[PDB]
Amino acid sequence: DVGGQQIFSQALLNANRRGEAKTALAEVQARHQELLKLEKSMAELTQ
Amino acid sequence: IKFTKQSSVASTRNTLKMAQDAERGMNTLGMLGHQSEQLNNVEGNLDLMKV
Repeated sequence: DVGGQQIFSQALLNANRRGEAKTALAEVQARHQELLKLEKSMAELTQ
Repeated sequence: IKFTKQSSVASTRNTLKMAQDAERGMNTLGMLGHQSEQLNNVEGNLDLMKV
């Protein structure tokens, strides 16, 4: 035969992407602790 | 992760609210300026009484 075959295609993500808890967005934990510290200090200052 | 970010948003909102509340210190400066003008008057009356 000839020109008797078509083809589909699939896709893989990036390795650098890896997980979802990869800091800069997941380290919002540590940052939240910073923000809570900020909030406590501001509460005192406003008082 | 989403929950922590939401908590961070709420925290920064409250911090901003309180900071604005703190700023509304200016009423204290206004009052201190008023009391300063009064004390300037007290000083003038005292000087006159010395004479």
